[PDB]
Amino acid sequence: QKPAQAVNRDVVIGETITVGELANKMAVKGSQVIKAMMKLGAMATINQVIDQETAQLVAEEMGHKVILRRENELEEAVMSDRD
RNA sequence: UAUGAAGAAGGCCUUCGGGUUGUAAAGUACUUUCAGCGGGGAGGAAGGGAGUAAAGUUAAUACCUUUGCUCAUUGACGUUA
Ligand SMILES: [K+]
Ligand SMILES: [Mg+2]
Ligand SMILES: [Mg+2]
Ligand SMILES: [Mg+2]
Ligand SMILES: [Mg+2]
Repeated sequence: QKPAQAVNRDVVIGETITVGELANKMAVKGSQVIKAMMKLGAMATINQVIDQETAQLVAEEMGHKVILRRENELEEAVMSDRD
């Protein structure tokens, strides 16, 4: 019952994230390969911090399921209910 | 909820041989309490009103009183329980 499925788990991302937490938040197989993935795509470092849109771009590169959460939703829900 | 050892990745500790997070997760079967969407549906209502009957009262079959029977009705809660 063990297929060869690659990492495809759902991952929630915040507004501003960094490499150190991103290492285990996605749990990708290439522990350093994940680190090189950013350093290759654009100028980036060990401690570099990316944004939620850039984080969505990253998750697209990894291909795992992506979830975007931002704090402004509270205003959006109120706006939606308006008649 | 039951099953679930590739005792998986990733983390951490490592006497780098391993241990642990751990049946935990993933996968495979089973169920829908509550919320959500529709349908149905108690109890809180006792009464009061209109006729009609008989008893009681009187000059009086009237009017009034006591007891029936019959008819239509009384809920903010409330889209109730
Ligand atoms: K391990
Ligand atoms: Mg319900
Ligand atoms: Mg009753
Ligand atoms: Mg009732
Ligand atoms: Mg009498």
